[PDB]
Amino acid sequence: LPLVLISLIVLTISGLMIYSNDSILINKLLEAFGNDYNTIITQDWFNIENTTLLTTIGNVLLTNNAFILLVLAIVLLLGIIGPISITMKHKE
Amino acid sequence: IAHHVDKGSLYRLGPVGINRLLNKASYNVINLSSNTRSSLSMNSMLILITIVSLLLLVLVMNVNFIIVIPVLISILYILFS
Amino acid sequence: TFFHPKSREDILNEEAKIVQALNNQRELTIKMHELKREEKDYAHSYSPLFSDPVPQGGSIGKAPGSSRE
Amino acid sequence: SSSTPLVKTSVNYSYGDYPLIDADPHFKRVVGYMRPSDYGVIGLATAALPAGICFAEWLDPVKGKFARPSVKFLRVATMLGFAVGFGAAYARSSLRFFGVTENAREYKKDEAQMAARKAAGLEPYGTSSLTPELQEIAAKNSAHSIAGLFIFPWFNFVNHPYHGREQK
Amino acid sequence: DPIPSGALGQKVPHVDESHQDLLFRTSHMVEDLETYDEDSPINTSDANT
Amino acid sequence: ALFTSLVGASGLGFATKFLSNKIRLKPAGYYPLGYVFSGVAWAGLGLVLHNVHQHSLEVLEKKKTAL
Amino acid sequence: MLILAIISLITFVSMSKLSDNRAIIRLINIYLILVLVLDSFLYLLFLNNQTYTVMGELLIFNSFTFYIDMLIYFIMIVISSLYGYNLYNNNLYKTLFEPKKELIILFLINILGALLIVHSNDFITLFVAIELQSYSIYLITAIYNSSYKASKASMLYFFMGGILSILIAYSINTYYSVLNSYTLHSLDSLIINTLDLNLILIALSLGLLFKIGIAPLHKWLISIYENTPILITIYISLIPKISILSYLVLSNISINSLVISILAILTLLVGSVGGLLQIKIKRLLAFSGLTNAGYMMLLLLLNNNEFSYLYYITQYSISHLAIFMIIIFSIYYINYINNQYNPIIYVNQLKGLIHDNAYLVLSMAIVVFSFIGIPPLLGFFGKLNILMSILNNGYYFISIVLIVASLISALYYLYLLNVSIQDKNNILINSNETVSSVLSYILSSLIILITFGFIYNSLIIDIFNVYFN
Amino acid sequence: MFIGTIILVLSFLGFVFNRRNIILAFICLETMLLGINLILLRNSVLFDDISGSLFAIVIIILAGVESAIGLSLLVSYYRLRGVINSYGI
Amino acid sequence: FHPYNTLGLATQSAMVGLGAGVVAAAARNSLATGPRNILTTFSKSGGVVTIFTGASIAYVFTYCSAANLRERKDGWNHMWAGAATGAVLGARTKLVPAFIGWTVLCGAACGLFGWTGARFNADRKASLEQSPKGFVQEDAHQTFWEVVHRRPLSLTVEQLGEGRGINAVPIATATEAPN
Ligand SMILES: CCCCCCCCCCCCCCCCCC(=O)OC[C@H](COP(=O)(O)OCCN)OC(=O)CCCCCCCCCCCCCCCCC
Ligand SMILES: CCCCCCCCCCCCCCCCCC(=O)OC[C@H](COP(=O)(O)OCCN)OC(=O)CCCCCCCCCCCCCCCCC
Ligand SMILES: CCCCCCCCCCCCCCCCCC(=O)OC[C@H](COP(=O)(O)OCCN)OC(=O)CCCCCCCCCCCCCCCCC
Ligand SMILES: CCCCCCCCCCCC(=O)OC[C@H](COP(=O)(O)OCC[N+](C)(C)C)OC(=O)CCCCCCCCCCC
Ligand SMILES: CCCCCCCCCCCCO[C@H]1O[C@H](CO)[C@@H](O[C@H]2O[C@@H](CO)[C@H](O)[C@H](O)[C@@H]2O)[C@H](O)[C@H]1O
Repeated sequence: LPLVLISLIVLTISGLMIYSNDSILINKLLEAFGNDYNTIITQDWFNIENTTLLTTIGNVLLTNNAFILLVLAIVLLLGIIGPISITMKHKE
Repeated sequence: IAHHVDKGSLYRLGPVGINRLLNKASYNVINLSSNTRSSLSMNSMLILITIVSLLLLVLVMNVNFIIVIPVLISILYILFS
Repeated sequence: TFFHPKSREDILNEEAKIVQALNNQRELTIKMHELKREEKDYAHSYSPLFSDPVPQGGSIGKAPGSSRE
Repeated sequence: SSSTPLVKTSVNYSYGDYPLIDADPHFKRVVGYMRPSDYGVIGLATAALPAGICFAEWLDPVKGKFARPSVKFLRVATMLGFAVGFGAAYARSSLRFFGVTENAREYKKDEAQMAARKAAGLEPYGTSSLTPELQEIAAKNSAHSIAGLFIFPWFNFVNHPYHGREQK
Repeated sequence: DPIPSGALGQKVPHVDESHQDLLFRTSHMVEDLETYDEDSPINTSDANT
Repeated sequence: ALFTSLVGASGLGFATKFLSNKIRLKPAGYYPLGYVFSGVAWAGLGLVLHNVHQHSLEVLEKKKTAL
Repeated sequence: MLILAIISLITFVSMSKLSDNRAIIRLINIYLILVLVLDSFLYLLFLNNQTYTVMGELLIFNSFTFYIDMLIYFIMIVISSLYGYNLYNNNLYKTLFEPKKELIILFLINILGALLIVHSNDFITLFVAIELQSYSIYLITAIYNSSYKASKASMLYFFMGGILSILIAYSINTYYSVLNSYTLHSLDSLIINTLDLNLILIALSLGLLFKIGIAPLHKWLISIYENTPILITIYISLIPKISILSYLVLSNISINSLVISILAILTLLVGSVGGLLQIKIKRLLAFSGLTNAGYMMLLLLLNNNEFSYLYYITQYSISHLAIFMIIIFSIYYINYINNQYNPIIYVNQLKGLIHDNAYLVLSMAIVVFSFIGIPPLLGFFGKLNILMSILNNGYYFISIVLIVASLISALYYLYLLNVSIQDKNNILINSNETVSSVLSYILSSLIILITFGFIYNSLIIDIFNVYFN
Repeated sequence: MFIGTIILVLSFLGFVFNRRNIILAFICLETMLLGINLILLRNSVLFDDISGSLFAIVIIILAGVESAIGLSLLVSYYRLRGVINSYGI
Repeated sequence: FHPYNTLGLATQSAMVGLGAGVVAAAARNSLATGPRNILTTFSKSGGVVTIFTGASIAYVFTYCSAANLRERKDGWNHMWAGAATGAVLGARTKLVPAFIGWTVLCGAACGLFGWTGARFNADRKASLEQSPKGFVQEDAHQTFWEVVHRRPLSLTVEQLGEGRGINAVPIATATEAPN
């Protein structure tokens, strides 16, 4: 309990202070607690297509970041091949 | 001279004293991950201690650095005594 | 008579040649320590071909008014 | 369909002591410009791998006695050795293009190829099926990928216009 | 003469088949100076058979 | 010099073969052809470093010449 | 070349029985040698430190990364010969050192994950590659599932490596939350000074460094290297450390950190002190790897650290292979076999090895004095360069701690040599069996390099002053 | 930014202070990854960027493969021992 | 120099050292072997609380005090503070010689730590890399890292002193004949 409590308080306050760029410590947390103001949403007319998040993900993942896709294929090959080697005893 | 110095304090500030000093410090370093009953929760608690200690140590040494020094002397004692 | 040493002059010239080469290595070493840790160009550091760092973004809804300098 | 660059590049960057031809040469030009030195290196690796395992089996056999390796390993040996040899030759040619090695014959062949294409009206480096933005993405993915030959193979196949030469 | 000593002159246990017995399990020496195998062919003889 | 480098690299190669024979608890003259193979192989390695260094010295000399 | 290897091996191994595993390892060994011979000319592209970005801006290729690639291959052609060339053609050494089917595939996949890390230019490639290197090495520990200790080892390494992958991803997402970027090239003197990113980047360094055994989380990795088989310990102990340290050296993240200074000091003290009472070999060599990780951590704080790192990582890898190889050769001359996986455990089993094979002990002495930093062995010229860099940049207390750590580590390094040159009753006088040729020549070649590679130091300096400047 | 940090912290604490079994450890790992993805997707919305969602989908893939490998490793442990006791790894 | 505030720093240092004792107490209660609870933290702990507090009090009190008595900022202060800390830690073992030894050797280590600058980090501008080096050009004052072919004689006589062979003017020219 003492260590749980100390760890809770410190880890929470640090995980909240970390996201800000102010130099004074206490203000880094008081900035995280500043969730006070509303975000305006304006409407423009420049988007012409019906692109959604999944289409964008496909476009960048298969064009701009192809290498990560062609490495995730090998991660999945590990997901196939390691569990077999571990479970399946190739005695023959 | 020959006994109390050449074979006394000058072996203590040297082979004999360093040997005893390292005997203890090594036996306290390794008797740290004490229980082999579960190596997982222990090393897990060691993560939590280290992360917390570094967050708090950096906090102290931001505000003043001549205060964290004894914290580190004592930590070395706790780890090596 | 069997004493046939190298003269004073040739000895001094040889030692001078050695010291000269050592000083040459000294200057080369300083000059390289300076050539490194000198700021390079973007092309030598990141990309010889697309040397324009400026990031052009997406194109599916390119809004006139989004470019800036 | 316009084949006009979207993004600036360098003009005649010097990767070496000798002039430049292309910075992202197409697979065709790299294979058609190969010297016989490259095909000999192909056959050197093609013969040196299976010979390497025979040499090794002579040195420390797999059982107590020497026996020549089975044709199964020799076939797989020859395939991988051709792959190693082609990767080396694709690299040696690519570096003749970048300006890292001697590239006199390749300079003249490109000057002849390009003038003939301008005479015929063709776009230098060719015409593509793709939109220009994918052309730029392809050149960005594929440029100088031969430096990663130890890890992965990657190859240009797109006929983009972002080769590292002056506009004409 | 031969009694096994260490890097620091400390006493060391000489390891044999003697102390892979069932008497020297269920002790709490650290992972460094335990000497119980758990994978010896004296303990793992009848192993998933 | 080249020739001095090659003899030295061959000398390391004979030391590898000799040390390998001794680690096998054999006589030093077990398989003499291994001395020749180790010689040429390490000689090629020293030769490669010889040509690499020559190319690099030429480069810095070329930097000074274009100055 | 790695990929076509990994792709071809999957098919070729599925088509192949358990009895071809040694020949398949031999094949990929020779193939890697042909790569390293025939494609090595690509170092010319990195003249005058010309640096290239590839696959967009995901990868980065400079002389540093290329040399690390050659080193990882040189390691992987020596680590494969240990599985594919039997030492002695005896039934005992068949049972002791027999490769499994999927092992070689996992090795190459770990090579790939190692190289994607060092070559990474964006955090996304780093996270994908460290997961690849991590998952492959969970399985490598676990592949020998007929042992209890390895099963325990892989399980712990999975959990305590997962926790650190969480820490790394938490740090990356914080950097992105702050700056809207996954690329460190988007930093510079302005952005470093202007923004409080010290916490956000040390968390990256620590989440990467606790995966290599940095103190005070050294114990779990030491329990793993001890509990796993020796021919796996020789791979897991090295390659992950090279990859992550090289990524942290290439990216000049922690220029003058106080936290890193503290932890690196603690590693040198722990790895030097806690390894004195150890009676087991692998724990001794693991604490050695830790103190060397301390020395190499000390050049994360420098901003000009390539030569000192490259020279030390190379001699460390060489000495690390050679010493584990000496321990492997000595199994023939001992009296008691402790396990099917760890035939040799206790240092007092090498007693009298001089009276059996003396030139094996000569190699052990050369390698030990190389670890300690005795000239003219390569270890001197490596620890010298570190001292030059830290004293040139302003770390003085750490240099004294470095000296002190070298002295303290001489004791656990010399324990091996002291017991080895001791005397023994029931010596060896003859043996009609003979150790393999290749493994002897490999060990010899590593010994001769540790001994005589001081001859080429000027030549290496010239090549470095061109291709790295 | 809140919910993700909270799940992450509580799951790290329940990973560290679990004296009971192991499935809690697996679960706490998965929940930590979840909280990360929520942090990142919140930031990706607020910035109207895509790199966050890319890293998120990549995390999902990698976490699923992580659980696959972990649950083969557990099966190996169980092969040899027959019981996964409360305080064994 | 600017004087130190002894009691302000000592009170901060004591609260810090008490907090570190609380953290180490809880961490030991969790990491320990036998049946325990929330009571054992301050009962069964091996003096972690008094260790940390006495050390931080004695160190900072002695450093600020001797910095104010010597009226300087230097390494001798950190030596005295490590001497006090060694006394405190060595008082736990109820022996005179180990108390004296803990004092002297903790003092020498902290005194070295103050000699090198009282930091595990680096200044990064007083270092050789970021500072003038090499040969000074023209008669300019010789800095620390700078090298000089020929040194002034007045600077030598001041830094060293006169006598023992070393003088304001050479010996021959001093005893030259005015001719
Ligand atoms: C920012 C400031 C930081 C600067 C550093 C400050 C240093 C603080 C050091 C405290 C950290 C804890 C380390 C203390 C040593 C651990 C063991 C110990 O407590 O020493 C006692 C030891 C006992 O000897 P004995 O009485 O015979 O045995 C019975 C003990 N119950 O004693 C002896 O064996 C006899 C001692 C004789 C004197 C030997 C002197 C040797 C001096 C050179 C030491 C070099 C090695 C350094 C080791 C580092 C270990 C951390
Ligand atoms: C991965 C598992 C999942 C769980 C994750 C849990 C959340 C993770 C939390 C954050 C990430 C962990 C960080 C690990 C510790 C290391 C942090 C670190 O080293 O950063 C230090 C850095 C300064 O260090 P440096 O750059 O080296 O030197 C220059 C100094 N000007 O930068 C700094 O200066 C640090 C900033 C100082 C402020 C620290 C914040 C502490 C606030 C806590 C206050 C607690 C209140 C008092 C006590 C409460 C108890 C009652
Ligand atoms: C709550 C209110 C907060 C108030 C605000 C101010 C708070 C400041 C708090 C400062 C930090 C205090 C942290 C205390 C250290 C953690 C406690 C601990 O016990 O560490 C050791 C730990 C368990 O060890 P234990 O169970 O006691 O068994 C001992 C037998 N050896 O086992 C471990 O492995 C964990 C070790 C953690 C170490 C952290 C990193 C320390 C770095 C070492 C410094 C070295 C530098 C000096 C080197 C000088 C060289 C001579
Ligand atoms: C490279 C394989 C490493 C595998 C391990 C074998 C050691 C080979 C060292 C050659 C390095 C080189 O020659 O290069 C020098 C490099 C930079 O040169 P480079 O850009 O990499 O070009 C090299 C092009 N090669 C690959 C075609 C030759 O400087 C360094 O900082 C390297 C520091 C290494 C110190 C270790 C010395 C070991 C003694 C070697 C005696 C032959
Ligand atoms: C046992 C031998 C090896 C031990 C390791 C330590 C060796 C390295 C030498 C440490 C040098 C420390 O030197 C450090 O302090 C000197 C003053 O003395 C400073 O030197 C500077 O001091 C200032 C005064 O404050 C003056 O203007 C002086 O002219 C100079 O510019 C430098 O900022 C720094 O170089």
